[PDB]
Amino acid sequence: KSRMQAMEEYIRESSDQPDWSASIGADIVNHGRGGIKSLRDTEKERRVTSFEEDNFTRLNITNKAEKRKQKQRERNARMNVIGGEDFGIFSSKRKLEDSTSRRGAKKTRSAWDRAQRRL
Amino acid sequence: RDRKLIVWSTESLSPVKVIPTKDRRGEVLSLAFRKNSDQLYASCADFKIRTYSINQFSQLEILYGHHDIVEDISALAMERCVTVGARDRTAMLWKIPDETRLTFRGGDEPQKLLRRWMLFFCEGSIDVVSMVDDFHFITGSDNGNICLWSLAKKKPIFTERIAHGILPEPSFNDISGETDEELRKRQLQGKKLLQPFWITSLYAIPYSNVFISGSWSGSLKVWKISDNLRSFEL
Amino acid sequence: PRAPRTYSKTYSTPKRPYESSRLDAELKLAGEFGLKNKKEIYRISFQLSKIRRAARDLLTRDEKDPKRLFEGNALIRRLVRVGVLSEDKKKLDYVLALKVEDFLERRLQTQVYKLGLAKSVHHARVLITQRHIAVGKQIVNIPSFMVRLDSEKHIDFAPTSPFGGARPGRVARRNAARKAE
Amino acid sequence: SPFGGSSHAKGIVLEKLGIESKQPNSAIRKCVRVQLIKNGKKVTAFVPNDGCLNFVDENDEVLLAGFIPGVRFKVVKVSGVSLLALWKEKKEKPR
Amino acid sequence: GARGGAKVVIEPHRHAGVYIARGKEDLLVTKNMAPGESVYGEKRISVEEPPTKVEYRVWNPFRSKLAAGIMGGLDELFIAPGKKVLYLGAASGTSVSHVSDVVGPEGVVYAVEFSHRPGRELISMAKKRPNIIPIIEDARHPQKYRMLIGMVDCVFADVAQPDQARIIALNSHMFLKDQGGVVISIKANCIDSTVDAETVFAREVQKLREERIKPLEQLTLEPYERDHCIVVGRYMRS
Amino acid sequence: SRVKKRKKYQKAQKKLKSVRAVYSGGQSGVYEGEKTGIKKGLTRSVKFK
Amino acid sequence: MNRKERKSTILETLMGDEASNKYFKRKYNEIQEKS
Amino acid sequence: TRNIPQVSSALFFQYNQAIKPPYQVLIDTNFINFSIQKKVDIVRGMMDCLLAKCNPLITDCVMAELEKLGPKYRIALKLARDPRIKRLSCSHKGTYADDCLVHRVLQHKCYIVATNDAGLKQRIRKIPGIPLMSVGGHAYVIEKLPDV
Amino acid sequence: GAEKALFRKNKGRISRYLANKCSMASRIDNYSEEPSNVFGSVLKKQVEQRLEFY
Amino acid sequence: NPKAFPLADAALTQQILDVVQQAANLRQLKKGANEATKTLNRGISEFIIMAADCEPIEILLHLPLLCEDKNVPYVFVPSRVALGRACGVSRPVIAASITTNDASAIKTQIYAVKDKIETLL
Amino acid sequence: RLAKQYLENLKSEANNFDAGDLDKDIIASRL
RNA sequence: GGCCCAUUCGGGUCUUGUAAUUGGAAUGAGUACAAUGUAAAUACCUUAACGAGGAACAAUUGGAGGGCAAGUCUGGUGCCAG
Repeated sequence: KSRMQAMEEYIRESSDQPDWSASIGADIVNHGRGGIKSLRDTEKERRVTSFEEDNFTRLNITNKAEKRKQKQRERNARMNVIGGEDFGIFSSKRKLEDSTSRRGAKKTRSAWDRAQRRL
Repeated sequence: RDRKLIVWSTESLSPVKVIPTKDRRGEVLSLAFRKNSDQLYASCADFKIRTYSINQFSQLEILYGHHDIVEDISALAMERCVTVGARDRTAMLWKIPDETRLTFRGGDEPQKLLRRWMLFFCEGSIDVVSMVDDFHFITGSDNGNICLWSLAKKKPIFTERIAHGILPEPSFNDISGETDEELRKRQLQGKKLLQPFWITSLYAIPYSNVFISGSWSGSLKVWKISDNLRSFEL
Repeated sequence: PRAPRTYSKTYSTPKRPYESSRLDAELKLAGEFGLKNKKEIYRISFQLSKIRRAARDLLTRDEKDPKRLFEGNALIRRLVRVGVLSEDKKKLDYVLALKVEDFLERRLQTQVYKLGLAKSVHHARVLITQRHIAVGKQIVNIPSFMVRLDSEKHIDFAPTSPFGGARPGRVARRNAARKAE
Repeated sequence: SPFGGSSHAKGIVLEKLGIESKQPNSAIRKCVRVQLIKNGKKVTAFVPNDGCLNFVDENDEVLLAGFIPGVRFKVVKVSGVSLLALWKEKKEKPR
Repeated sequence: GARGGAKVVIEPHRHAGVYIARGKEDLLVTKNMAPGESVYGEKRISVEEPPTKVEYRVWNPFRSKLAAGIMGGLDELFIAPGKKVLYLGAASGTSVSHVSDVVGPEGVVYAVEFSHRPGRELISMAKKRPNIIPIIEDARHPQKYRMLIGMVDCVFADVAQPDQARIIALNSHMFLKDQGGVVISIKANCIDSTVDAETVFAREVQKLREERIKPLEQLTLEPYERDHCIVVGRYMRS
Repeated sequence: SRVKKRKKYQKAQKKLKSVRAVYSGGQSGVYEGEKTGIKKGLTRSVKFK
Repeated sequence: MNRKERKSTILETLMGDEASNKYFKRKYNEIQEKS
Repeated sequence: TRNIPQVSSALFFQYNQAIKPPYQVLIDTNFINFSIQKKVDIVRGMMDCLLAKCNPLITDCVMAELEKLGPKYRIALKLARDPRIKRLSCSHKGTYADDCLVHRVLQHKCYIVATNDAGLKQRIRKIPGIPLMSVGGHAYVIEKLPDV
Repeated sequence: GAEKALFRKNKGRISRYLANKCSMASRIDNYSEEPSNVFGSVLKKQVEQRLEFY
Repeated sequence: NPKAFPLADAALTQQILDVVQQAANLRQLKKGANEATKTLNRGISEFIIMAADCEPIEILLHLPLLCEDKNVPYVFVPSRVALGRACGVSRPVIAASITTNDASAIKTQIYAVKDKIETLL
Repeated sequence: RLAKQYLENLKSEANNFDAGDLDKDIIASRL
């Protein structure tokens, strides 16, 4: 909930550590009818494969749960993702400042608290 | 460049199998056997790496992500091969089972190098690569720069510029046909024409602290990496 | 039952479909880029209008707003990666300077025509929809595919295609068999 | 509204008034008097054509729609079948 | 088309010093001050007139933008017989010899060039034409070669630089006559490739208005050239 | 629909070649002159007013 | 063209072109027939 | 000598393929006045209407005409003098700005016109490939611009 | 020079080969302020060597 | 002063050599002084790239005459061997030409280098 | 500065032994 | 000969038209041998053979104009008009 996508975009440039990119042809959803997977789709998918490998069996998707996880996840795509890069976060309104803001109790409140941080 | 991979018997050099690359632009450019394994990795000019099992006499998988001809490939006991794409200027590692990719790019510019100094040649292409370690590798560029790499950092940890020196300046008797010597000397343009030797060869003994570089300067240079694996010396 | 689902339209009809200038514009655009109907342009115009609406929102915000630098640099990175926005013009006013024919130029059909694999945009379209064009190791048959720079580099004929090294099509081997017979 | 809030209206065909008119495909040929089933108010309607006048006969159900002045209505179906469909011989009128 | 043995039908053009050669093809043609030779390999007509052998040279609109302007139908040209002409951007005699052919022996063409490497051919061409004077100098600094130029009825600008309006301005103030001629060739790519072809031409017409040229007409050089036009003006110092 | 728009577009290009001159690769080979003829008094100039 | 094809007038060269003559021959026949 | 002006190379039939962002708009005197009536400030009104950076441009005739209006229309004169408004020089005798503008749009197909005068909208409409800007309702409106 | 045989199947190969060299030595003369014959001499021996091969 | 002028610096040489390889793959590259010469004659070239280390440099100064007479921008690179490697060809290359094609897939990056060449001149 | 300020917040929002690692270890010994 | 502008008269522009003949390639819907999939089975994915000139392997809807008879009607100042 605190995570908002583009801050990690800056981190990736500012991390100075590589990002484990995948192959160009491996990323089409289905023959071009579904665009390239967004970066998020490649993490949530690998959670499944990493989650499948240990349990030694697949996960079937319930007929009900199928009706809020497949389409909209790929209707956001055709509405948002163009060439596999998400554009939905841009139109959406979020309080970006609060997620970054030092709202934790360890925050500057008096002159001494900020004076400590200089030390 | 015959777009074939012929396997020969060691004892008699007799052909037992021929494996075409099945690509018009698939000229094989570098081959690297997985250490203590039957796996073979073939880097071709078709911008792809093909993976084979020699005991199997069959092709396994094709790897994609280079942006130019793949000149060199190196492998160690692990399946983590490293490759260089020349003009794309990207050093690159694979996991064959996961199929994912690391991208390493040099990112040095003479303008800043001269400023922090206050002849440096821009890198043109990465032609050679050798794996010192499963977690470290070295590359050689066509600006005479040999760079040390780690999987932790995309950029080089350490670079040694103009390793093999600068190419001899062209003779003034061949630079121009003008009789007056001073006229010919101006055609030398001082030192802006001078270019560095290229790293034609670069080999590192596996899991060791030394590696060898090669060029047409006329000498083989042996380098030693530091114990911390953060730098090397001649 | 269980929660229903959100879905959205990728295009919107223009304010007035009937300006002669407008019609001549779709005529030029479909002719140059071989578009099937006006729904593709309506889609691209909708998407570009959304990007511009975001960009003007950011131009409105004062420089050094966290929101502004955030949202705009993210826009610039995405528009660069799709290849529309060149490396030297990474600033939001030039995001405000795009034009739809850039997005049509990024359509896989256009590269299949442009790189020389096809002699025409329509030839490119029939090759793509017929599974003769591969983006690296993967066969793609959608002309509306948006090609990235790294994906632009790797356009080729597919291994299974008769033009990529597979066996001659049904017509060729059929005629060869009849000639032999 | 012509139909008192409805988009279409039923009626019963009483007489084809211009059937005796001389000039072919005439406007007077073209008029048929229809009695609305709702209220018993007799009115007149336009057909698609003298060929399509030929499908319609007396005492058959006809669907009316908004359109010689004085006539504001157009027959669109007869006995639950589209006149245009009959005119294209794509359907047969049920008796 | 114009094959060696055929005959053609040479008549004057609307503009003085310009001729048209009729036939199966129509050629924009003008006479030769140095008969018997071609300057850039151009083709030449011979006419027998009482008998003396007068010669003419063909104008190629594609090579010469001025010739393209004629084909485009420029209304009025200040370049004419007996008028001084100061032509900027003299790469070679491809067009200067043609501009010379209009003015005649009575007039002169003041050819200006910057780079040395074309100048050698321009000097050599100037020898065959006793009225052509090469001033190989940077047109951005007219004062360097004010030594060389007597006054001019019309200034023609072939210079392809972003700051050409300034070069044309400084030359025009020094050397052009009041009510004098100005002709400029514009390539929007050279000035500003970022913006469309047209808007550059709007901007170029503006500068001429601030440094006191009343511009008269513009002509796009299609099909002979892309992204080009020839703007012609009158220098109203008043 | 695709082929119809294709024929319409090539149709539309031609009517533009009729109304106005367009660039078609420029000079190709030796210069053969004005094929349609040169007209003495017709000026296509745009006059600044 | 060769010296033999080079002539004194524009006109008589047009005769040496066989393609022009056949084109002229066929139309005159059509024009007379309609006349 | 007879003169037949060329049709601009920037015009595909009736579609103008040259006018692209950023746009240039010519402002008529009425447009500043009607802009003030609707409380629609000048530059954003094109920004939100056209979704592009716009370079407003005023002629000497328009500058002259705003001045002769009188004290009743001071703020209209001032607003024409905002720095983002560039000025267009004129080399013709008359101060009639309507005839000045039609020539320029006839002359050159890179401008949008901003006006609400009745005599002007009909005349410019006849000129092909010319977008027209007007102020109506609560914000500006663009009629003949395919990119919108 | 093909109308007066200045440079004159194998015979044609020498002519084109010599023509390329002639197109060369023309340059060294034209664009050098004081052209020398050093490059002309080494240029001619290259033509000479080609002669015995064919 | 030198006949070899202007000479692109290290950086600008890199983007130019990026043009030549990518043009070479697209069949938009005519390489060599001789076939560079015709492309100027036909007026089908964006720009002509030459090598400043040629032995002698003299053998390529006919090309700039044609370019500047034809208003074609041009540049010299320090190395011919590097230029030839960029041409996709197993030998050194002293001159190369990129041909005019608005229907090319690499229009933008050529016109990108075009602008820098014009600034250099 | 703001990028870091986000990083400590996630650290705040987000004897030393992991149950899963102990489960992986027996799987590895099982391996 | 084709096209464009124009109430008016006319003006502007050039590679075009076929309601002509002809060649070799590509492949989808269909006809479908298999395996896989699964409690079993359907479906999905993968995959042998066959599969186009009227490619008759024959998508529609709406609108604007015509023109034709030893044809029919109505009104007229003939051969006209509706």
